[PDB]
Amino acid sequence: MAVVTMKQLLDSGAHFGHQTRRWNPKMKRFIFTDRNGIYIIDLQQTLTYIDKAYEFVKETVAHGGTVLFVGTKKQAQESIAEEATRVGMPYVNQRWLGGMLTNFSTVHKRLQRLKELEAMEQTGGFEGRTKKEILMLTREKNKLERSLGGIRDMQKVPSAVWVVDTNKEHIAVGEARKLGIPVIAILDTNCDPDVVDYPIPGNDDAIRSAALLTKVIASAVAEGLQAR
RNA sequence: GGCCUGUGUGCAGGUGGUGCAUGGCUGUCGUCAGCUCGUGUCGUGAGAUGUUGGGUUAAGUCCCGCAACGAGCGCAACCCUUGU
Repeated sequence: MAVVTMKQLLDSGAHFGHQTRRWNPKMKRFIFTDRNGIYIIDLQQTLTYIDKAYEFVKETVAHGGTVLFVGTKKQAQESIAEEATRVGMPYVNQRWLGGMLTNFSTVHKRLQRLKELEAMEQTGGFEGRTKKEILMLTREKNKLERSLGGIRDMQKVPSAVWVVDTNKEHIAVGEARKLGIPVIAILDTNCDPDVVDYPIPGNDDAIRSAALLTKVIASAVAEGLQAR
């Protein structure tokens, strides 16, 4: 099953990898040809793995599951956040707090405090406290809001995790593999293929490629959720 | 029965000993800013992380970074006096 054409991936800059000094040697089965110090990824393998990943995510969300959108690099932050908000899944955009999946019982209390803070703001009580403590509450609210945005709606813990640039986000993929959750990720030439259960070859550093692939998986989630 | 006088019987009474058996109270490092815990992670383990780095402060005071996220006893505040 395919959604985006080989030519769309070609002019989207999806086959451009990193240099020949940083490649993970396990990606010799993805890398297709070397041209001018850039490793070029195999598009046929890309679409075979895209078929596999699409089937997996569709099955998961059609059974009633959640897909975590994880992105920290500036190229993927805005795109991932926008598409996750538009479809209705939890997302991570700014920074991954260590121990959010494997330690949810603790970080969920921070979400409870976010509920409490927003609820006490909605009551409108401002001048009933110290005018310094109110400011401290406001920056505390800003911190929690900028830290936890999709996990705010997430609650009942994820079913699969979709991550961009595994190499940057090693903490998330490690926690997911520790919990036994399958990992869906985009892989550049410097990302280990063995630590991703459902890999999609791709370029992580380009905003065009990031947006295209992550919106592909968002569309998959949308169709599967509609299939519920 | 209240009451003491007696003879005894228990017994009282010990500023007698051990602060190297103790409780309680107090000095001291020092009113110095530090000391820890929960869950998570790393290590076979003792343990480490957090509490490290940059900046700032009277201060582990606070901000920004970070496999950590929080919390407690401390700092500050609430109390009295003095200045309008």
